[PDB]
Amino acid sequence: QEQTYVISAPKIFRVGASENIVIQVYGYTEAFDATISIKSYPDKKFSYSSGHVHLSSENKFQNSAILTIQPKQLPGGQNPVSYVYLEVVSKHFSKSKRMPITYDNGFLFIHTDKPVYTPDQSVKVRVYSLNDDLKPAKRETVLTFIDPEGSEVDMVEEIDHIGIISFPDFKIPSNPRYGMWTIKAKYKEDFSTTGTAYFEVKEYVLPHFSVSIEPEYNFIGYKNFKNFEITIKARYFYNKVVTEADVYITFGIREDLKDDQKEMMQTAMQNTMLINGIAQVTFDSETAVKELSYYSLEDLNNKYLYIAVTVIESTGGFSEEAEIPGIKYVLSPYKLNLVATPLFLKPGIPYPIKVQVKDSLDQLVGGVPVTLNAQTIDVNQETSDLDPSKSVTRVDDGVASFVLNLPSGVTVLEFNVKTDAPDLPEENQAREGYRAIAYSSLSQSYLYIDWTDNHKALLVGEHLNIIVTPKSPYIDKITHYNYLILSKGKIIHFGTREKFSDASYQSINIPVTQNMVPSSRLLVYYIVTGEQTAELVSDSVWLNIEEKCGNQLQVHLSPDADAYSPGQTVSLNMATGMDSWVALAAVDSAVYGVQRGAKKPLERVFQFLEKSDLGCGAGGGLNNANVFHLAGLTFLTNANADDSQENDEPCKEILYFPESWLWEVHLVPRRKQLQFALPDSLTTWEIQGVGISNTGICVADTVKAKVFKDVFLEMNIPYSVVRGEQIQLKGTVYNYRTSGMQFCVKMSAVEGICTSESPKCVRQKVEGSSSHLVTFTVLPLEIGLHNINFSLETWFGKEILVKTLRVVPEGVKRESYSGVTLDPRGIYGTISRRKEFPYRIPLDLVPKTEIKRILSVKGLLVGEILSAVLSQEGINILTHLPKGSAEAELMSVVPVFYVFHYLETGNHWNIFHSDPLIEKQKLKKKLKEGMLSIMSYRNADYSYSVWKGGSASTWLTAFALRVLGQVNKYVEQNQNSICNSLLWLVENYQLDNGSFKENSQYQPIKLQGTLPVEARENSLYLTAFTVIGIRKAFDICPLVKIDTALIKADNFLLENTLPAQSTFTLAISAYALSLGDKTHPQFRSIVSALKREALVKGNPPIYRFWKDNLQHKDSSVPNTGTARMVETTAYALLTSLNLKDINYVNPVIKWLSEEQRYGGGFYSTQDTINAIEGLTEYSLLVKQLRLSMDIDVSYKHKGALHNYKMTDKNFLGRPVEVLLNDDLIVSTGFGSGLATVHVTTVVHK
Amino acid sequence: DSGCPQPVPPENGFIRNEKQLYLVGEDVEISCLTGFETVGYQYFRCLPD
Ligand SMILES: *[C@@H]1O[C@H](CO)[C@@H](O[C@@H]2O[C@H](CO)[C@@H](O)[C@H](O)[C@H]2NC(C)=O)[C@H](O)[C@H]1NC(C)=O
Repeated sequence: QEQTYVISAPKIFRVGASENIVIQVYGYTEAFDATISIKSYPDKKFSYSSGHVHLSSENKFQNSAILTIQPKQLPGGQNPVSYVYLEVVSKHFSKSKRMPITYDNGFLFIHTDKPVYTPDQSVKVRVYSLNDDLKPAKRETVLTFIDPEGSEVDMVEEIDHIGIISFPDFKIPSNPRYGMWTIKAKYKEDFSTTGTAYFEVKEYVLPHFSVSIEPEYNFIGYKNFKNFEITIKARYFYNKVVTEADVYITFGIREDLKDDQKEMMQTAMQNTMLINGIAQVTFDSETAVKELSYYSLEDLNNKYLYIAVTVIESTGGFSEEAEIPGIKYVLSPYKLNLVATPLFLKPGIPYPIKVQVKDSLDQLVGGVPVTLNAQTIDVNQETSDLDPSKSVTRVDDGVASFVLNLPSGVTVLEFNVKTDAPDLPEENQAREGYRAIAYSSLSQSYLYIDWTDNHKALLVGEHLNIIVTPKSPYIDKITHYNYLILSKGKIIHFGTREKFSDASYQSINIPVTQNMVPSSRLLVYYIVTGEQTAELVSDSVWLNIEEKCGNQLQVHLSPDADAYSPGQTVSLNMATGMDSWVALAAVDSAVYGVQRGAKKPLERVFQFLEKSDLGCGAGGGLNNANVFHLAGLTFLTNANADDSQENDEPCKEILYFPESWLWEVHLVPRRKQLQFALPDSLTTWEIQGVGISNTGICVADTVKAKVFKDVFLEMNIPYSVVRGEQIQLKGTVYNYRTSGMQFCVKMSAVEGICTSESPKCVRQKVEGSSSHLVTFTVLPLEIGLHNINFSLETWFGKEILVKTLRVVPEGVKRESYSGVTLDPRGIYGTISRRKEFPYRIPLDLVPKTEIKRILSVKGLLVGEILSAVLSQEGINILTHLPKGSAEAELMSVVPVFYVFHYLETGNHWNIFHSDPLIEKQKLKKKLKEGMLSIMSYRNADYSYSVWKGGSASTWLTAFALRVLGQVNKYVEQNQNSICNSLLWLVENYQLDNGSFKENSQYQPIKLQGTLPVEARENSLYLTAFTVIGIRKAFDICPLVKIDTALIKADNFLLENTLPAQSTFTLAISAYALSLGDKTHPQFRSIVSALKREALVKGNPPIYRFWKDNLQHKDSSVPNTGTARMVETTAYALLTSLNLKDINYVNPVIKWLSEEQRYGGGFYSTQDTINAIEGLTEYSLLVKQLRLSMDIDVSYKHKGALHNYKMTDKNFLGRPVEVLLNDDLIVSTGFGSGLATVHVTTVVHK
Repeated sequence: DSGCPQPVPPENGFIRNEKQLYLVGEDVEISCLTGFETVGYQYFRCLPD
């Protein structure tokens, strides 16, 4: 087994990725070539890519092929290709392996300018767009906006030219649902990559200062259950301590970090003073619990503490509050888990272990002692216990570290790690047992690396140097080892490392190239041929590469200042090592303060980019195969190993006053300096920008810039004021001068507001370094937005500030909903392609308010579609079994008719080229011949008989009426004859309790007719069939007395189907009623019985059908039992199609397409005709539901409003606010499918 | 998937499109039995809870 090979490839091929596939062969000498290729699966017919690779001693017999699955060459369509063949071919071997492929190619980083918004705002949003390579993707992209109820609200799509996709600013709808909105971003057409982002809509106001609540621990244990200690601090958003606030503490019980409202406390309800930015608080939890509650002990308290805090600035009008939503009471305060720990042993080599001590609130505990018990087995269960080591955690990471110089014979380590904080008992000291296992080589042949498990990350462009040692019985064969370096899923480097004459192997002296800067991975391997048997030997390791960007875009305010004045002209210099695009944004730090529990837009961007790593853990594995799998690789080899045993499991091991501005995109040709004026808002502004280059994305260092002034005013105007109400409006002026001085603010307001002050004032002096409360009492007369200035005319001159009051109507905000399903084909019956909604006015409108109105159209999708079709046997059913006696002519032709109509569905002339096209004229001819034949059998009295002299048959006449009901779709039968036949059949045989009892016809021709359950009340069958025939005739011969006889027969058939009898009767009766009243209550009750009798395969039904009479017996050929089965199922199908219950019909159609009982039925005419009728009606209803509707909505008197091009793609137009006060008429073209549209009307009372 | 199970329709009403499961944000149009008319907003809508 000398001649061997490895081909190694990513565990999954990403669609359109450039994938680097590397081959090594062993024991060849003659220079030879191979091709590596990617081919369609399973057929291997289509080569997606191929690469010729020459292999020689010159190459040390190693090469790679670079191969890419171009997205358009995949067949696509309904079914994505799941799997693909990787192939190798050479003079010496060929093998192919089924790779999975995945379309998750690239990243979609949604950036919204802010984390939260109010109503009456617009969310400026853009997306950064990258391949699996960090290059700009340049892919057209769609944003999907989703409301807090999960309704899709808009799709907007943009062409990427840059890797930056500046979407249109999404105006918040004229009535938003409150809470967390969602945006989902997808590349169009051909990738699964799905970005997601959120924002909350709330009636917020910008907080004036941050309040920070700072518990010592997010838990309370034995130490703190007696008493806990908790700091509070506050700072104005210009980063200065809040000088004075009245602090009120509001403790509560808690039980759930997620959500609860457990009993709020009423004891130790401390009111206290914050000074110089800080208040210190303590809580004797034991005292408070024992005093207030029926709880009295921590044993009763595997639970949580709630606290809310509110603080009032002691000399001003701004007051702010915050909470801690839970501090965990638990006897075990910590939890423990391993980090970066392989669980795979390198025997004799030192085995380091790192273990993290974590809070019950998922946070790092910091400094804690730990001891590690260890037990080892080397060979033949020879068992030895090691001395228990002890350590302490790192004070920041909470990570304790250990190392064991395990025996060179060690085969497994089982070790128990327990927290060693002496103050906790062992039942409360977080403790865990683990097992670590040797590489389990077959030939005692191993590969180890000297990697010192470095806690510090590698520094870009340094020469890494890792020493590697194979050990084996056959080391003098090995001669070299190979290595692979993995970044994301991709083999970015490969090579080989020769044995020195020293019997020492070249180390991995390599630069950590810039493509490695996301934490990367290394795998090393060799094949040794052994005595005669080859073994693949391999090992792998994790390599953290310190997160340095490629661009390293450095951006700084060149006029560096501690704080700028409001409106200060500033020069912001952006410098880059190379030509780069940049996106810039500015957001007020107070907006991050708005969100109770904030987060930044692009935190953790790099760990998100690292999600593309297919491997997991620190490296190693139970085997060569497991080493490759956990490295995220796979391999083809003849060296007696394969990946296939191992599952694709999801491995989870742990390793002017704007609110925002500067929202801009620019080219930085290596350097550009942009000057602009800051806003008038005296706050710290968090300025951020993102460089985008071929090297990849780099989020710049965030710039925080303070806007500050020695003196200013701010006013606590709420988000909105109730109209027509006198209000108290509070503010405070802040003095940062060294000294006090006389200040006044002269307010000035529009006449839409009145105030008792009627503004020049006393001009109070604020003392230095202090704030003075200012309050005005005002009533707003008028709704909407109203301007009010304030001039802080103070020292030697004026000052200016401007604000807009928002005024909301009194009483209640109220709403109504109305809507319809538009139905231009009457799929539900009533054609409903037009509707109108009046300008309705409520009985108690708040007199000056105006009704807001919002229309909301919604598409309705077809869902699943089934390609149930006839074979080329349709041609045999045209030429079908010889016309002649027994009315073998009727048996031949009536299928010709039904085939006619099936083909008339249309597909089977446009597309049928796969098969021989049925000649239109030939089909027509055969149709005509059958029409003449069927006429020939008509009775003179417009009855029918098979025998010329036979009796009238009401049954066969109804069958005639059905068929002749079908024919009219292309060739009408002379309706006079039909009407005469109907009159004969009803007038002769309409009994008044049941109807159409069959005349003394000698027999039913068993293949032409069928066997109903004649043992009981065959009048039920006869009534059903006659009804159905009449239904098919009536549209061509509408007659009032025929209508009446229909009513009678339907009534009898219903009332006599209340007992279930046999399910064939129930199904055919249900179908008859489905032709009648689709919606009668007892009709529906029969349907609910039938749907109970339906057998199903699979919990979600894959197939649904009905059996009776022990038809569960096997039958190799169609028979009368299968005839009954197929008939009753076809009637249930037709009933369900009358219900248009496609989600119910689909598994019935799939069942019917099986042709279980192959040939079907008895192969009777009846079963065949009902089956084809059902298939045609299904394909019809399917193409009816295909949505296409240009719904144009307009006012009655006023103009058009909107014109939704409702399509399977554009299936959901955005909500439109109905501005104008008029009746609304909604309309559509004939179009196709179904849709529904709703207007909501919003009003005040 | 924690969607919505089928709601019981009001008296004399029925579901146009009876299913085992309805999607989040999906609305189900009720309709009234043969003798009856719908009055009010004939759509229920599946909430995320
Ligand atoms: C608030 O201050 C602004 C700024 O001065 C006022 O707007 C100015 O109004 C005068 C006329 O009175 C115009 O000539 C200026 O051009 C306006 N300034 C602009 C447009 O920037 C506004 O009227 C004041 N509102 C009050 C006092 O209620």
